[PDB]
Amino acid sequence: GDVVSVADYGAAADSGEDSAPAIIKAVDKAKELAAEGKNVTIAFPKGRYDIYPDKAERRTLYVSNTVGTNSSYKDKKIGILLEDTKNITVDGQGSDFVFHGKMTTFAAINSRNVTFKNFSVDFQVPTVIDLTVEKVDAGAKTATVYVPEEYNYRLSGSNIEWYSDSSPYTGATYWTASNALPYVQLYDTKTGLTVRGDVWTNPIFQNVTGITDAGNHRLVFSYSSMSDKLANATGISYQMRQTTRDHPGVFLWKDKDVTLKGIDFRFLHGFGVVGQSTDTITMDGLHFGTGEGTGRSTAGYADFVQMSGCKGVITVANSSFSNPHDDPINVHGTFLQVVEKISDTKIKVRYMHNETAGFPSFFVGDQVEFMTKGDMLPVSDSVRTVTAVDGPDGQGGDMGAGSGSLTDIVLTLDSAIPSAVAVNSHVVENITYTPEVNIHDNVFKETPTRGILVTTRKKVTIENNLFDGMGMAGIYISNDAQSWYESGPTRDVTIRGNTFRRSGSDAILVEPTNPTVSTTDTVHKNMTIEGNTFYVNGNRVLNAKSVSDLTFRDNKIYRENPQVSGSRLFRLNGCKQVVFGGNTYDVGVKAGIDLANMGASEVNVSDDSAKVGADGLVPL
Ligand SMILES: OC[C@H]1O[C@H](O)[C@H](O)[C@@H](O)[C@H]1O
Repeated sequence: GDVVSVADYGAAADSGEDSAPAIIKAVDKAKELAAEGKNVTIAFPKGRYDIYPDKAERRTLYVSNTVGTNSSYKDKKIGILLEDTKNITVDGQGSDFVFHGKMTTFAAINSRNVTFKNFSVDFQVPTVIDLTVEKVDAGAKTATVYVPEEYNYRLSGSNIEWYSDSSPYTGATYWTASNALPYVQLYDTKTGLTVRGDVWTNPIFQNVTGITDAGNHRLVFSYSSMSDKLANATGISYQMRQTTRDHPGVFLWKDKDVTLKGIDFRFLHGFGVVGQSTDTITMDGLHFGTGEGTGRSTAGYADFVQMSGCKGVITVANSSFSNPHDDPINVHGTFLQVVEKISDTKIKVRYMHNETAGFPSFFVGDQVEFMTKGDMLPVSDSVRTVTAVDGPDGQGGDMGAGSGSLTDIVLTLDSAIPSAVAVNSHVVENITYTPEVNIHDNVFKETPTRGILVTTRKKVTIENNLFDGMGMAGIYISNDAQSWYESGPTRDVTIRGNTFRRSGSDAILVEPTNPTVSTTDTVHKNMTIEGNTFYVNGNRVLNAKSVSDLTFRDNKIYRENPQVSGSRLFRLNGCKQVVFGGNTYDVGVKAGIDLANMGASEVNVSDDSAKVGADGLVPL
């Protein structure tokens, strides 16, 4: 069909003009034709574009894993919004979008078959101030601080003030701030490794007797004392930020068959790409991170890809992540916990985490399973259909009769509930919103947190990925109704092809948060782990916890660096039907296995040179 262009409504490529009123005009046009039946392709004549929040769309939104029922941060601000429509494909043709203030960069709601392709995303003054410490001198107690061009500032002797550009409609400034920001993170520009440190103490901002400008973007900080940290500080990018997920980066809440291709995510404000209930998602050729031509150290405010409680097939292909303030991909759901039995067919359940609430997670016709929090094992034959939902609607409204608070939902099940269910004792899980997952040919580098996180009972493939500098657990498969309340239990996890290296901690770490371990029945069933090359410096390759019919074959392990401590490569807590079979353990590695709440009658190293309980240190 037809191809509408932003050019005709006021989008002037390379103008520094609010292109957001024009966008909102063109998206209306785009809906009219689509609703006639067409296949609109909103196109952006190539070049820069400025998008300010002033006249952007304002929507009330409770999003997963942001700020839950906070009333300050309810009404968000999308810049490119595809609400209730179909068959639209937004093509920036390689343009560089640059947003302003604090806003959601683009969203899609109540849509089916829309696509975003081929453009850049950045912010004019980033909301995460990354200062590098270039030199320091312990003598007269001074320091040097590189602050990139992107950040605007103004000094008043002992104190420093940061601010943003102004609002072209009011002449007013979008965010002001001072000295140390609440939370801070560290990436070593030289050694290239993200060693986080006490995120509440920023040694740049301690006893600062006076700040002077050395020109050329530098800064000379005077000091009273100067502790161990501030001295060794040479070459560390202290990435200052705040810990309020006030906006999602991208929002995709109730969509069907979206695609995100070829978007350079140079910076997002607020969070990452929140998908929150969506039948299928596909994410090719994305690049999260900045470049070395830039002086920026983080393209993440926190997460990058969040897929809270989605369906169909979540796909991440041919992409790339570098230095976030949270994980790259975390696919999951959310456990709500039963806080009342209104009938043998009617229950009230509650959003038990403060950062996740507000939106509805159950839809009439859906299917819920029940779960005992103790072992995090599912109640036998508890699976049920939902017949009426009385909750919030995620826009601050009512669904059905209502629930009376954004933290509670009221469900009615097709048949009476299994009798074992008890208030505050069992959590409930929406099993219909369970995404199959395919994560292939991506690269993740220098993250401080984990690499991937996937917790779903549909098929799970993680094939031919490169993990380098994973500062924590390379891959983490949790499932947890203790603290975080992120569902759920996995059932088909295959982890082929990948290459791990320079891991700071474990590589693969399955670890439900069940406080009662069970040695008769296990939380996760079925898992295969093969084709993989691993590079270790005396670390755990696998760290199971309540897995069954687990397999660790065909892999290869080498000592990273060209008698001893350093963990045995394998640790298993409460597992069944494990097998090992045909691996390649380098000389010097501790090719052994630690059991725990578990007996060696459950391991099959008959076809393998791993040792159950011994170091098994490989010789020449
Ligand atoms: O479980 C780790 C934790 O990591 C981040 O903080 C996310 O925001 C949470 O939703 C959770 O995924």
